[PDB]
Amino acid sequence: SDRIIQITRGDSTITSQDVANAVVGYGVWPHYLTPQDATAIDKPTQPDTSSNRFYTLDSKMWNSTSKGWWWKLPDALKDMGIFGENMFYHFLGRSGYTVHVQCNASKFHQGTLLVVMIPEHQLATVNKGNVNAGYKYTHPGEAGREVGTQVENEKQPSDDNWLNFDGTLLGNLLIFPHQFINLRSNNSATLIVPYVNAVPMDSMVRHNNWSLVIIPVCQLQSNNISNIVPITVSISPMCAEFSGARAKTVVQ
Amino acid sequence: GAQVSRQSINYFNINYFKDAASSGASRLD
Amino acid sequence: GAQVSRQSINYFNINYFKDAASSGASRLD
Amino acid sequence: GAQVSRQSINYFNINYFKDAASSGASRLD
Amino acid sequence: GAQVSRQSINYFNINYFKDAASSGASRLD
Amino acid sequence: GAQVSRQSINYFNINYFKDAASSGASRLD
Amino acid sequence: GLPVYVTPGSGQFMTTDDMQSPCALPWYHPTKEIFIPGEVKNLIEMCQVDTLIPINSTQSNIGNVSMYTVTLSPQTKLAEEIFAIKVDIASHPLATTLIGEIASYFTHWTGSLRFSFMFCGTANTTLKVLLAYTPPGIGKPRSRKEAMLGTHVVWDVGLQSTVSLVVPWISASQYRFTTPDTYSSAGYITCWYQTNFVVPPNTPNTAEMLCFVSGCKDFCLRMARDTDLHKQTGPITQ
Amino acid sequence: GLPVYVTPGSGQFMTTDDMQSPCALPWYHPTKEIFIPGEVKNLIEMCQVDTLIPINSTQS
Amino acid sequence: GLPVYVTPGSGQFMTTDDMQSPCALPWYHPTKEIFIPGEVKNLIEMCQVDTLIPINSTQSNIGNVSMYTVTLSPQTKLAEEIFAIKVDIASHPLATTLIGEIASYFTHWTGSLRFSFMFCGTANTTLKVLLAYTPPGIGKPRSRKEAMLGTHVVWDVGLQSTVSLVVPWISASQYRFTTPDTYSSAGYITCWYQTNFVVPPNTPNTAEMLCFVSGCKDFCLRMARDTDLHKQTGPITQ
Amino acid sequence: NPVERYVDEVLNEVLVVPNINQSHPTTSNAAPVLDAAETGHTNKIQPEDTIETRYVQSSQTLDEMSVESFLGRSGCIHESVLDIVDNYNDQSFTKWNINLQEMAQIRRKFEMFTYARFDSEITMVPSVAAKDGHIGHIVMQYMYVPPGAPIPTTRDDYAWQSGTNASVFWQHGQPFPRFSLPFLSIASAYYMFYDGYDGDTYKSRYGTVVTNDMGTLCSRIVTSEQLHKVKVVTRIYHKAKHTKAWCPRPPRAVQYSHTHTTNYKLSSEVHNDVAIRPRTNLTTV
Amino acid sequence: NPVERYVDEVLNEVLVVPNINQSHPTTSNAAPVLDAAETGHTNKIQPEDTIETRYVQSSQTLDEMSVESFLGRSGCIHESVLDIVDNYNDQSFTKWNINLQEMAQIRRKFEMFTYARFDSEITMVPSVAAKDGHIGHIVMQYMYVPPGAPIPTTRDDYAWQSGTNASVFWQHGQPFPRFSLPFLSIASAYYMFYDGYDGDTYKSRYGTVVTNDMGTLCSRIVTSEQLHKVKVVTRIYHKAKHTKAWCPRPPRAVQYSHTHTTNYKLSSEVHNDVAIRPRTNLTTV
Amino acid sequence: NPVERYVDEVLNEVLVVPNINQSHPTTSNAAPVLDAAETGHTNKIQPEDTIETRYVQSSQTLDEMSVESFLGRSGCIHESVLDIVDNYNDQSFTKWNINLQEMAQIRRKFEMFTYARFDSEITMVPSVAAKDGHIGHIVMQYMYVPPGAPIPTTRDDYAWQSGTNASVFWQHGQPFPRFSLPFLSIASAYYMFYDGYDGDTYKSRYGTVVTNDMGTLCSRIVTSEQLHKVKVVTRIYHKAKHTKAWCPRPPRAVQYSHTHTTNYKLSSEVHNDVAIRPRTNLTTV
Ligand SMILES: Cc1cc(CCCOc2c(C)cc(-c3noc(C(F)(F)F)n3)cc2C)on1
Ligand SMILES: Cc1cc(CCCOc2c(C)cc(-c3noc(C(F)(F)F)n3)cc2C)on1
Ligand SMILES: Cc1cc(CCCOc2c(C)cc(-c3noc(C(F)(F)F)n3)cc2C)on1
Repeated sequence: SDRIIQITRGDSTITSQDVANAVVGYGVWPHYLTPQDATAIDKPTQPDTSSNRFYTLDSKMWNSTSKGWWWKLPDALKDMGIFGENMFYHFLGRSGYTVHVQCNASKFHQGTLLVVMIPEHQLATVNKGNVNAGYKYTHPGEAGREVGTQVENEKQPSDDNWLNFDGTLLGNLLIFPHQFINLRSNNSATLIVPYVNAVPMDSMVRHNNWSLVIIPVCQLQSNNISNIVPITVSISPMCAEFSGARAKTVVQ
Repeated sequence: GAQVSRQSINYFNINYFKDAASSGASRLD
Repeated sequence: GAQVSRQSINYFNINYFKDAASSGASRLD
Repeated sequence: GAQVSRQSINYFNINYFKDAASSGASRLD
Repeated sequence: GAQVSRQSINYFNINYFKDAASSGASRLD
Repeated sequence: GAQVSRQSINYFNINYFKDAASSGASRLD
Repeated sequence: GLPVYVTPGSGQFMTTDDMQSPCALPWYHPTKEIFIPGEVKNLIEMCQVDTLIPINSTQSNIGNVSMYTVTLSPQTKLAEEIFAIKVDIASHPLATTLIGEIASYFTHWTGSLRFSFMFCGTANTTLKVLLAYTPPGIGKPRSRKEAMLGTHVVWDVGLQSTVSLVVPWISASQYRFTTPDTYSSAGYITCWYQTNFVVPPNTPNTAEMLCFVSGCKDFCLRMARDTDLHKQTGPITQ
Repeated sequence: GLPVYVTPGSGQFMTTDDMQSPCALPWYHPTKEIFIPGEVKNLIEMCQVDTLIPINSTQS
Repeated sequence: GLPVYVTPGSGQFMTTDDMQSPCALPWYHPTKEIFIPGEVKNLIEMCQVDTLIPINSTQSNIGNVSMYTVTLSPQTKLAEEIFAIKVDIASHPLATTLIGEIASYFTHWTGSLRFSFMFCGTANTTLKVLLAYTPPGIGKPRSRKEAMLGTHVVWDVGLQSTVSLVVPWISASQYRFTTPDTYSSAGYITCWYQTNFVVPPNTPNTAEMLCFVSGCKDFCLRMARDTDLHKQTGPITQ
Repeated sequence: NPVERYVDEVLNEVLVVPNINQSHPTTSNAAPVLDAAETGHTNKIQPEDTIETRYVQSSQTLDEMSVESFLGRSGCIHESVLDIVDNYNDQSFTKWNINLQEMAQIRRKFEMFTYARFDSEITMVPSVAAKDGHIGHIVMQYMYVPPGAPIPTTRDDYAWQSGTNASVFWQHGQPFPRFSLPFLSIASAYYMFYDGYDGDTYKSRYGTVVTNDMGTLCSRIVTSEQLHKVKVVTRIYHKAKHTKAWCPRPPRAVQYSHTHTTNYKLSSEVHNDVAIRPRTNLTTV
Repeated sequence: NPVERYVDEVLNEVLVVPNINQSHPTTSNAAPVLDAAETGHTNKIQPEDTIETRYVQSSQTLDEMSVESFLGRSGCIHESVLDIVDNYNDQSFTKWNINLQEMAQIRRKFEMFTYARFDSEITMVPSVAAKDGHIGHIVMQYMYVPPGAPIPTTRDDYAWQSGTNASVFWQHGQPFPRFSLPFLSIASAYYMFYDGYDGDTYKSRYGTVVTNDMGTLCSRIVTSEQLHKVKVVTRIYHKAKHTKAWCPRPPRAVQYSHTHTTNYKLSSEVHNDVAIRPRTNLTTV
Repeated sequence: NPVERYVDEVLNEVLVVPNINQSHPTTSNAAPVLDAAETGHTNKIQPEDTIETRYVQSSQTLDEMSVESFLGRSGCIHESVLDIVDNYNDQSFTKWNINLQEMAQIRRKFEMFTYARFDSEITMVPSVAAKDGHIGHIVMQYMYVPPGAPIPTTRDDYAWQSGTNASVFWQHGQPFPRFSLPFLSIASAYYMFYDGYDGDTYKSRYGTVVTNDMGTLCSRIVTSEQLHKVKVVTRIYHKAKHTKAWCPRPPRAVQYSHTHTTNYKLSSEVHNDVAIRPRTNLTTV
């Protein structure tokens, strides 16, 4: 059946009985760093099944007024088991991911989520001159950011979903790896992305490679509104490898 | 690049730019 | 120095300086 | 285009324009 | 006068003046 | 016209004008 | 030396010339190239990807995600009109789409366009819609009957949520101008109700539809130019 | 570089010269040529067609 | 003559161009070249030779040979810190070393660095020291425990007076800037007491250590530039 | 026959678009027009699948849409001003922190990709305005000071010797100066966007300013003080050569505010900030 | 022997005219001199058929009468004026809607054909008139703005960056600028005449204005304001290269009035409007 | 395949750096990290010997670090001034005793070697400052007077005839003059340093002044006296070509004082005379 999926990573298996295929970002499957592209000379540590497994983030509630949610990777996985430990004990890290967004309702509900994975999503600030988004704002952790809620501190990034929080139009986000969760068709989205960067490995603490953006383009409607319809995200690193070991970095 | 021809009176018929619009007047007939 | 080619319509594809950055626009495909 | 000749002391006798009136002084005899 | 070489990608390595001091930067190694 | 010579390090020894007085300094010995 | 004749044009600076020039950093060796996923070699690769049309971009909607959705609902009159837009790749509701933005960097366009629509009602909502393309030389159609005489697709909503209508290249000339210029104005896309929007009891009485656009295998752009979809009215500072 | 001698005429603009010049629209590909009846290649083709002489062209 | 098109750049003088030019002394024959020992063909040959780091360059020491020595002695607390410096090739205590001076004529650097230390106590003085390299993305270590979690060498002083610690190239990018620029800041080298400095009776209770630095087989510099380690503030006269 | 390759280059027919084939009426249960946009893939239907097409021989070519062509045109990236008003020593020289972010036209094109690797061709257009009537003999010096090298602080600073930096001297009345630069990054590609910082604290810098340090362009009027004052404006043009670009992205929709940041301004009526024009209603073409 | 082809090009003997052969007295009932002009065909009689000719070896050639030769000469098509009178910001730039209809000389030659397809060579002749005594350092920018691109409205408009448009910068004292343009139409040939409209109502436009939109040529003095005022006149010359022409037509007999239209003026005594000179009578040579 | 040699020159990959190979944990009594600096040899340990390395394929090249590259860039070596103040005959000519010691930037690079043998490329940048408003027609003469030849003492000295010396005449408005000079020493290499004298008494000269006599550069404004005064400054740039260098040495740490001597000035607080920056203490990074 073209509408079922079982994804096994490490000791975790995820299933869905109403999928819309899977997307492999830019058509490249995650793979380890080769000696021709490598640059940092020490031998990498590859946790394998202990880090390359599904980690489920905190659930979010989708209601008729939701404006969107975003998470940044690898930041969202910073307090997640062995993968999280490895990103702080090492200067460099490299990894691909399998992102599985889950949201089920019923055959009498309607709504649509645009699920996108953006490489280098450099956020903008609005009407604040040359002051850029502050570190702690773009590093929310597994809780991500719920668009349209935050108390206006100065280095707070843009919260304009129609302008992709960066000065470009929402309708064009489809140029990045993405899927839609249209409630009448599917109840999950699966995106598998490779490591994308201009250097072979990078700081997992100062640089976020991908951003997961979920925007409800079609409002959630039904005639049973008291039933909460959550959205859950499960992310699994793939081919994670780290280099340049030392003491554990403590942030903020 | 150009079309060298031989008989010996070579006619190096050069075209200095990479666009067809750049060359001079056309041959007749 | 450059890549002379023959068929006769030679394409003397010259590169006048000793650095790769110095040449003109790249070939496509 | 021009008349290359050989013996080796080549005499590349070039005519740069496409009209006969454009060339320099004529050969004698 | 200069050193034409072939493989076809000729490297006409010209030296325009008659003194060794006149040429450009030296080859390495 | 000029005297191309080969060994490969060609010495294209060009004389650009049609008078002997026009060429540069003479070869010695 | 070699007698030369300096030709007109010598010494000028044409921004589109293709010459060679000495390198300011001799002997410098660039960083080795690593493999990065996602390489683009031709902009046509971007014109072939669907992007949403801000079709409902009325003034009260601009600045909202609702400028991207068209609302459908149970009708009381038959064969009603749903939407109507010009088909010109760089014309207005579709100028800001990705293909419209890229087309705006070129003066001419040719080829067929692919419009897709995704229904977002419940799985229990049904609907049949007629999507039509009206070639030029006539006004936009005023009724479903007038519209269906042109190129069209009757879309039946069901398990597959999306349908595609191809606007074939039907033109006098091999290319058309990308900018709004009558002579090379390509026609219209209109949408009408073929039957109705039916739902069972206890189901939302309205639903949205998303509209996408991209180019077919024959799509092509020509003559690069600067865009009028973006400007700079003051210095961009540090 | 190659020693050159700039000749008289250099830099001038003769309306009937025949030189090459850089193209302002690089990479541009012209519309394919279709067949159109009536092609003329030499003005002699027009001199060989009869036309009426306004022989009685008095002022009235 | 041959029609030519003078290109932009013609007539300019680029200090790094590579052209030929007529010789002012024609027919001149240079003095025959004799063999002279010590020929250098590439500056890498100089980067591979050890030179002393003015590691103890405090203000009271600059202008003395003591700016080159670190003092060791019997400790009363365990695991004490001996020294700490940045590892960046052109950063401060090591900017004036030979490799640091040459690196200062280039904009980028890459490769591994070799730090050596020679103990200069008596032949009856013992000591074990931990030399550590802390990769970036963290602050300098505050304790021997924190430091030993990074790359390190435990040096036991004995018949061979010198030890070497290699700072491997561990970077995100293939190169780094030679000038003090955070993003491409390479980490730190710290030294701690592994055991203690023990001596028998009637032996000096303090001893010096010399520190050297050079580049490994993979060391490489790129993009020539002028140095900021030397200046001219007035005319140099006869 | 590479020569055949050369002929295609001359006519710009390297990349041809495919032909439209003849199609016929069909009645089947394979419905190409039907699909699911949820998959994240574009429906692959072509005109032959929906209408009945004739056979047409496509002549169009995609050469001009190549990334090399799109980014390979000189655009202004900076306008340098040396305006002599009342102090030659202070006004005859200046400096600029190099970047491709100050001019919207070219910045926007490059920013349609996430990473781009290319060599650069820089052309300079200097113009001397005779404020008092004479320009004399103007000679300019443009010096590239890579990060770390000493920056001149006076018109006679020793740094103008240019012992190792690259300088271009231009003399008024000679062709516009031009030179090439190789790909300069310490990484494999230039970052058009960078979701990262240079530290992990609330005061760390965010964005491309962390990665795109290119150095400074120092320039001065080499000629010494002249009686008549001049205002020399040098416009710098940049063109990318031998280009590669990765991960395409949405074009900038609102005006740029500052360099190295995606920050923008938004007014009270937002439709004025974007190129989207308000439609009267869904059915008004 | 193409080389033989080259020799013919050099001597301009590619197209030779035929020889006159010897003919003799004849008496027959085949009368070549007789025919019927009603057929729409020209009688094909030659001199040998009417008189007794000798044998003559024709050396004449038709190379110069080729369409390539007839349309292949640069003619002025526009004279652009930037006259600084009292406001540099307003007078140092201008624009022109491109066309080959403003100068009678070349317009008339092209209009001897209905359709013509050709590449263009544009040469510019700028001349700076020193109205107050000095010209300073004049640098000009000529930018081609294809239809749709933004047109500059001030001398510092962002459109002058020329991020994608083609601009030619010329510096006073350097050779005249020149560049080539490929055949630019969206059709297969340029329309010299067009019996059509852009609509089907009484207000639709008629003529070549419907089909010949070529864009705008925007130009400005790049140099900033100088004390002395100058008047810069740039004359644009056009020449057709690689030409093809179809369906020849009658030459324009009366003066042109406006661009893109065949409209003309007629006075009270019409013989003054045409080149026809009044004959005294049928028998006065 | 020398052609292969040429390709390496174009890409600057003539001298490649070696790869890092994979290494493993070891336990032996061969301790590479241990050695004796007393020997005067650098320990030859590589990263594979101390840590466990992965296999990395090095792409770096050393071409740019070659002696040819390091010394092969034009740097200013002199700034000649002909300032017309009140006497044309006395101020329109001057002379300079040639040397590469007056400009710190290039002097320091050459002085990183003890001996160096090279050919020279000299480029001159003249700039005429119009002190009164006009420059007229400036023509300059730069004459190389080898040691022994007669030095001009007036602007019309017979020595300006240049019957045998080399002179370069430059005309204002033409490209910058440039010429090459072969290796000029009477020895096999130039002395960058010389621990010797020209005699054995307390008054003998010490240093490179004994060995580096290069002659004089005499220059003059060829044009005769003009009404308006000009100040002509000619900057001389030097670049080494076909270079060889021997016995490398420590770089100059303090400022230069005079030509041909290693003499230096030292202030009361010496840390200001060297580039060494005072550390707070041994443990403050
Ligand atoms: C991203 C990204 C890509 C680039 C490369 C930009 C090229 O930038 C320049 C420019 C525009 C001018 C100079 C320059 N201008 O003049 C001189 C010289 F002539 F003085 F060398 N160098 C140097 C660089 C690196 O910068 N940021
Ligand atoms: C019919 C018919 C045929 C043609 C082609 C005319 C060529 O016209 C021009 C001219 C005359 C000048 C420019 C032009 N002048 O300057 C510049 C640039 F240098 F700024 F590019 N482009 C561009 C075109 C298309 O126009 N109508
Ligand atoms: C050590 C060492 C190495 C060198 C060679 C320096 C080259 O010096 C010059 C310079 C800089 C200029 C001229 C010179 N300037 O102008 C002229 C001419 F054009 F008049 F010939 N010659 C001649 C020499 C030998 O000098 N000392």
